[PDB]
Amino acid sequence: SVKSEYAEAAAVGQEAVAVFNTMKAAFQNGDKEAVAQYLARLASLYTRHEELLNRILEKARREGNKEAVTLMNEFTATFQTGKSIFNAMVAAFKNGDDDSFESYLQALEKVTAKGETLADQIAKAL
Repeated sequence: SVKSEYAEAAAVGQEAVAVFNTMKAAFQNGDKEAVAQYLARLASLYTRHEELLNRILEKARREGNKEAVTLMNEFTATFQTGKSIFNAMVAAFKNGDDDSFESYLQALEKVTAKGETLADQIAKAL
């Protein structure tokens, strides 16, 4: 089964949600020095999670588990959307563009919330 690997990856996703939430508070309360620290931490988490998730997908394929593959592909689509928005948010922050940063923040909050729910549905199904 992929349960061990799924839980390992889910803990990384849980950290990304918590870090995102604190980063939002820092940005909207004017602590931009702190925002940069949280963006760097999120870059690590997105990198770690991407690689673990792709390995779970590949393991579900090696195990011949159609149900698992389907669910992990669905999670991947939402996960990779977030990673792309995150990359654009980092670029906006580098350029001092608060308007773009806030738009990307709102988009990422909704994508991460949807992924969080999806991750719950996957945990119940494995």
